[PDB]
Amino acid sequence: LPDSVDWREKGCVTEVKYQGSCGASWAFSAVGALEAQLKLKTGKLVSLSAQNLVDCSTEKYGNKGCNGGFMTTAFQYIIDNKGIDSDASYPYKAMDQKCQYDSKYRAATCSKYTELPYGREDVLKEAVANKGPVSVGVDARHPSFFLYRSGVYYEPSCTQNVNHGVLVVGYGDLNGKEYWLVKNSWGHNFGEEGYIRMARNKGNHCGIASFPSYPEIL
Ligand SMILES: Cn1c(=O)n(C2CCN(CCCn3nccc(-c4ccc(Cl)c(CNC(=O)c5ccc(F)cc5)c4)c3=O)CC2)c2cc(Cl)ccc21
Repeated sequence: LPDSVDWREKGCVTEVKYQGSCGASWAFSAVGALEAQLKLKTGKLVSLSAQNLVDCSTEKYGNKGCNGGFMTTAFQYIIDNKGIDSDASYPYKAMDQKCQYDSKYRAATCSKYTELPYGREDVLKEAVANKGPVSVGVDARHPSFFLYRSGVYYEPSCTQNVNHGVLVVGYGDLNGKEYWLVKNSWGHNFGEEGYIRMARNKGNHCGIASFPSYPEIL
Protein backbone atom coordinates (compact mmCIF):
# COMPACT_ATOMS: atom_id res chain seq x y z
CA LEU A 1 0.00 0.00 0.00
CA PRO A 2 2.84 2.66 -0.36
CA ASP A 3 1.25 5.86 -1.79
CA SER A 4 3.87 6.09 -4.61
CA VAL A 5 6.71 4.02 -6.07
CA ASP A 6 9.42 4.44 -8.68
CA TRP A 7 11.53 1.44 -9.68
CA ARG A 8 14.20 3.69 -11.17
CA GLU A 9 15.12 4.68 -7.58
CA LYS A 10 15.84 0.96 -6.86
CA GLY A 11 18.14 0.72 -9.93
CA CYS A 12 15.88 -1.77 -11.71
CA VAL A 13 15.27 0.14 -15.00
CA THR A 14 17.47 0.40 -18.09
CA GLU A 15 17.93 3.25 -20.61
CA VAL A 16 14.94 4.32 -22.71
CA LYS A 17 15.09 2.48 -26.06
CA TYR A 18 14.04 3.61 -29.55
CA GLN A 19 11.84 1.18 -31.58
CA GLY A 20 11.72 3.33 -34.74
CA SER A 21 9.47 2.33 -37.66
CA CYS A 22 9.50 -1.26 -36.38
CA GLY A 23 6.41 -1.99 -34.25
CA ALA A 24 8.10 -4.07 -31.53
CA SER A 25 6.60 -2.22 -28.48
CA TRP A 26 5.59 -5.67 -27.21
CA ALA A 27 9.22 -6.83 -27.29
CA PHE A 28 10.53 -3.78 -25.43
CA SER A 29 7.80 -4.02 -22.74
CA ALA A 30 8.65 -7.68 -22.16
CA VAL A 31 12.46 -7.22 -21.95
CA GLY A 32 11.87 -4.16 -19.72
CA ALA A 33 9.85 -6.07 -17.17
CA LEU A 34 12.38 -8.93 -17.02
CA GLU A 35 15.34 -6.56 -16.74
CA ALA A 36 14.01 -5.61 -13.30
CA GLN A 37 13.48 -9.23 -12.22
CA LEU A 38 17.06 -9.85 -13.33
CA LYS A 39 18.18 -6.92 -11.14
CA LEU A 40 16.12 -8.02 -8.12
CA LYS A 41 17.65 -11.53 -8.26
CA THR A 42 21.28 -11.00 -9.40
CA GLY A 43 21.94 -7.29 -8.66
CA LYS A 44 22.91 -6.71 -12.29
CA LEU A 45 21.18 -4.26 -14.65
CA VAL A 46 21.69 -5.28 -18.27
CA SER A 47 19.50 -4.34 -21.26
CA LEU A 48 17.99 -7.59 -22.65
CA SER A 49 17.59 -8.25 -26.40
CA ALA A 50 14.33 -6.96 -27.83
CA GLN A 51 15.51 -8.18 -31.27
CA ASN A 52 15.81 -11.74 -29.92
CA LEU A 53 12.05 -11.65 -29.41
CA VAL A 54 11.30 -9.92 -32.74
CA ASP A 55 13.21 -12.64 -34.62
CA CYS A 56 12.60 -15.78 -32.49
CA SER A 57 9.19 -15.35 -30.73
CA THR A 58 7.19 -15.39 -33.96
CA GLU A 59 4.20 -17.41 -35.43
CA LYS A 60 4.16 -20.05 -32.61
CA TYR A 61 3.68 -17.23 -30.07
CA GLY A 62 1.07 -15.24 -32.03
CA ASN A 63 3.65 -12.51 -32.68
CA LYS A 64 4.61 -10.79 -35.96
CA GLY A 65 7.84 -8.94 -35.09
CA CYS A 66 7.69 -5.36 -36.38
CA ASN A 67 3.92 -5.70 -37.03
CA GLY A 68 2.97 -6.27 -33.38
CA GLY A 69 2.92 -8.99 -30.73
CA PHE A 70 2.22 -9.88 -27.07
CA MET A 71 4.38 -9.63 -23.94
CA THR A 72 2.72 -12.73 -22.48
CA THR A 73 3.80 -15.09 -25.27
CA ALA A 74 7.20 -13.41 -25.33
CA PHE A 75 7.71 -14.63 -21.74
CA GLN A 76 6.55 -18.07 -22.86
CA TYR A 77 9.26 -18.02 -25.52
CA ILE A 78 11.93 -17.09 -22.99
CA ILE A 79 10.73 -20.00 -20.78
CA ASP A 80 10.56 -22.38 -23.77
CA ASN A 81 13.95 -21.19 -25.13
CA LYS A 82 15.43 -21.50 -21.60
CA GLY A 83 16.80 -17.93 -21.91
CA ILE A 84 17.20 -14.58 -23.71
CA ASP A 85 20.27 -12.71 -25.03
CA SER A 86 21.81 -9.35 -23.99
CA ASP A 87 21.15 -6.32 -26.22
CA ALA A 88 24.96 -6.07 -26.69
CA SER A 89 25.23 -9.66 -28.09
CA TYR A 90 21.99 -9.48 -30.11
CA PRO A 91 21.38 -5.76 -30.87
CA TYR A 92 18.21 -4.04 -32.10
CA LYS A 93 18.06 -3.23 -35.85
CA ALA A 94 14.34 -2.21 -36.21
CA MET A 95 13.40 -4.87 -38.76
CA ASP A 96 12.38 -8.57 -38.94
CA GLN A 97 15.44 -10.90 -39.26
CA LYS A 98 16.25 -14.67 -38.95
CA CYS A 99 16.49 -16.13 -35.43
CA GLN A 100 20.12 -15.66 -34.33
CA TYR A 101 19.82 -16.74 -30.65
CA ASP A 102 23.11 -17.96 -29.18
CA SER A 103 23.01 -19.51 -25.73
CA LYS A 104 26.67 -18.59 -25.33
CA TYR A 105 25.47 -15.01 -24.78
CA ARG A 106 22.43 -15.85 -22.57
CA ALA A 107 21.81 -12.76 -20.39
CA ALA A 108 18.81 -13.87 -18.31
CA THR A 109 16.15 -16.51 -17.81
CA CYS A 110 12.40 -16.69 -17.08
CA SER A 111 10.54 -19.35 -15.04
CA LYS A 112 6.94 -18.20 -15.31
CA TYR A 113 4.75 -15.12 -15.85
CA THR A 114 1.47 -13.87 -14.41
CA GLU A 115 -1.51 -12.26 -16.22
CA LEU A 116 -3.18 -9.78 -13.86
CA PRO A 117 -7.00 -9.49 -13.94
CA TYR A 118 -8.73 -7.26 -16.52
CA GLY A 119 -9.22 -3.60 -15.64
CA ARG A 120 -8.16 -3.89 -11.95
CA GLU A 121 -5.92 -0.91 -11.30
CA ASP A 122 -5.89 -1.82 -7.52
CA VAL A 123 -4.38 -5.25 -8.28
CA LEU A 124 -1.93 -3.58 -10.74
CA LYS A 125 -0.87 -1.20 -7.89
CA GLU A 126 -0.20 -4.26 -5.71
CA ALA A 127 1.91 -6.02 -8.34
CA VAL A 128 3.88 -2.90 -9.23
CA ALA A 129 4.79 -2.19 -5.59
CA ASN A 130 5.38 -5.75 -4.34
CA LYS A 131 6.49 -7.75 -7.43
CA GLY A 132 8.11 -4.97 -9.54
CA PRO A 133 7.62 -3.31 -12.96
CA VAL A 134 4.66 -4.68 -14.96
CA SER A 135 4.36 -4.98 -18.81
CA VAL A 136 1.04 -3.48 -19.91
CA GLY A 137 -0.79 -2.75 -23.12
CA VAL A 138 -2.29 0.71 -23.78
CA ASP A 139 -4.33 2.60 -26.47
CA ALA A 140 -1.72 4.90 -28.00
CA ARG A 141 -3.74 5.50 -31.24
CA HIS A 142 -4.43 9.21 -30.62
CA PRO A 143 -2.32 12.23 -31.53
CA SER A 144 -2.33 13.54 -27.93
CA PHE A 145 -0.34 10.45 -26.93
CA PHE A 146 2.35 11.06 -29.62
CA LEU A 147 2.45 14.76 -28.68
CA TYR A 148 2.80 14.10 -24.94
CA ARG A 149 5.39 16.32 -23.15
CA SER A 150 4.53 16.47 -19.41
CA GLY A 151 2.17 15.92 -16.48
CA VAL A 152 -0.72 13.45 -16.07
CA TYR A 153 -1.93 12.35 -19.51
CA TYR A 154 -5.74 12.15 -19.97
CA GLU A 155 -7.46 11.63 -23.38
CA PRO A 156 -11.28 11.55 -23.35
CA SER A 157 -11.56 9.57 -26.66
CA CYS A 158 -9.15 6.84 -25.36
CA THR A 159 -10.65 3.33 -25.36
CA GLN A 160 -9.81 0.17 -23.37
CA ASN A 161 -8.71 -1.64 -26.67
CA VAL A 162 -4.88 -1.85 -26.48
CA ASN A 163 -2.45 -1.68 -29.41
CA HIS A 164 0.87 -0.54 -27.89
CA GLY A 165 3.13 -2.18 -25.30
CA VAL A 166 4.66 -0.22 -22.41
CA LEU A 167 6.13 -0.82 -18.91
CA VAL A 168 4.70 0.37 -15.58
CA VAL A 169 7.78 1.23 -13.45
CA GLY A 170 5.76 3.11 -10.80
CA TYR A 171 2.74 5.17 -9.67
CA GLY A 172 1.73 8.18 -7.60
CA ASP A 173 0.07 11.61 -8.07
CA LEU A 174 0.42 15.23 -9.17
CA ASN A 175 -1.86 17.87 -7.64
CA GLY A 176 -4.40 15.14 -6.78
CA LYS A 177 -4.30 13.62 -10.29
CA GLU A 178 -3.22 9.97 -9.79
CA TYR A 179 -0.89 8.49 -12.39
CA TRP A 180 0.91 5.39 -13.59
CA LEU A 181 4.66 5.90 -14.30
CA VAL A 182 5.09 4.31 -17.70
CA LYS A 183 8.39 3.70 -19.53
CA ASN A 184 7.88 3.98 -23.31
CA SER A 185 10.22 2.65 -26.06
CA TRP A 186 9.93 5.82 -28.30
CA GLY A 187 13.31 7.43 -27.56
CA HIS A 188 14.55 9.90 -24.93
CA ASN A 189 12.84 12.85 -26.67
CA PHE A 190 9.32 11.47 -25.96
CA GLY A 191 7.55 12.95 -22.94
CA GLU A 192 9.48 13.14 -19.65
CA GLU A 193 12.92 11.80 -20.72
CA GLY A 194 11.20 8.88 -22.48
CA TYR A 195 8.52 8.32 -19.79
CA ILE A 196 4.84 9.16 -19.62
CA ARG A 197 2.64 9.70 -16.56
CA MET A 198 -0.90 8.38 -17.43
CA ALA A 199 -4.15 8.83 -15.47
CA ARG A 200 -4.69 6.20 -12.78
CA ASN A 201 -8.04 5.17 -11.26
CA LYS A 202 -10.09 6.88 -14.08
CA GLY A 203 -11.91 3.74 -15.26
CA ASN A 204 -9.00 1.76 -16.79
CA HIS A 205 -7.92 4.79 -18.78
CA CYS A 206 -6.48 3.87 -22.24
CA GLY A 207 -6.65 0.11 -21.28
CA ILE A 208 -3.63 0.42 -18.91
CA ALA A 209 -4.94 -2.34 -16.63
CA SER A 210 -6.58 -4.40 -19.41
CA PHE A 211 -3.72 -6.87 -20.05
CA PRO A 212 -1.02 -6.49 -17.44
CA SER A 213 1.66 -9.16 -16.98
CA TYR A 214 4.97 -9.68 -15.20
CA PRO A 215 7.68 -12.40 -15.38
CA GLU A 216 9.58 -14.09 -12.54
CA ILE A 217 12.97 -15.88 -12.28
CA LEU A 218 13.35 -19.03 -10.09
C1 LIG B 1 -1.23 -17.85 -32.08
N1 LIG B 1 -1.59 -17.65 -30.70
C2 LIG B 1 -2.03 -16.45 -30.18
O1 LIG B 1 -2.18 -15.41 -30.79
N2 LIG B 1 -2.27 -16.70 -28.84
C3 LIG B 1 -2.73 -15.67 -27.90
C4 LIG B 1 -1.74 -14.52 -27.73
C5 LIG B 1 -2.22 -13.55 -26.66
N3 LIG B 1 -3.46 -14.03 -26.03
C6 LIG B 1 -3.82 -13.27 -24.80
C7 LIG B 1 -4.96 -12.27 -24.94
C8 LIG B 1 -4.83 -11.06 -24.05
N4 LIG B 1 -4.80 -9.83 -24.84
N5 LIG B 1 -6.00 -9.51 -25.39
C9 LIG B 1 -6.02 -8.43 -26.11
C10 LIG B 1 -4.93 -7.60 -26.36
C11 LIG B 1 -3.72 -7.93 -25.81
C12 LIG B 1 -2.54 -7.07 -26.05
C13 LIG B 1 -1.65 -6.75 -25.03
C14 LIG B 1 -0.56 -5.94 -25.29
C15 LIG B 1 -0.36 -5.45 -26.56
CL1 LIG B 1 1.01 -4.46 -26.82
C16 LIG B 1 -1.22 -5.75 -27.62
C17 LIG B 1 -1.01 -5.22 -29.01
N6 LIG B 1 -0.69 -6.27 -29.97
C18 LIG B 1 -1.10 -6.24 -31.25
O2 LIG B 1 -1.77 -5.32 -31.71
C19 LIG B 1 -0.68 -7.39 -32.11
C20 LIG B 1 -0.37 -8.65 -31.60
C21 LIG B 1 0.03 -9.68 -32.43
C22 LIG B 1 0.11 -9.43 -33.77
F1 LIG B 1 0.50 -10.44 -34.59
C23 LIG B 1 -0.19 -8.22 -34.32
C24 LIG B 1 -0.59 -7.19 -33.49
C25 LIG B 1 -2.31 -6.57 -27.33
C26 LIG B 1 -3.61 -9.12 -24.98
O3 LIG B 1 -2.59 -9.51 -24.44
C27 LIG B 1 -4.54 -14.16 -27.06
C28 LIG B 1 -4.14 -15.15 -28.16
C29 LIG B 1 -1.97 -18.02 -28.53
C30 LIG B 1 -2.05 -18.69 -27.33
C31 LIG B 1 -1.70 -20.02 -27.33
CL2 LIG B 1 -1.81 -20.87 -25.81
C32 LIG B 1 -1.27 -20.68 -28.48
C33 LIG B 1 -1.19 -19.98 -29.69
C34 LIG B 1 -1.55 -18.63 -29.70
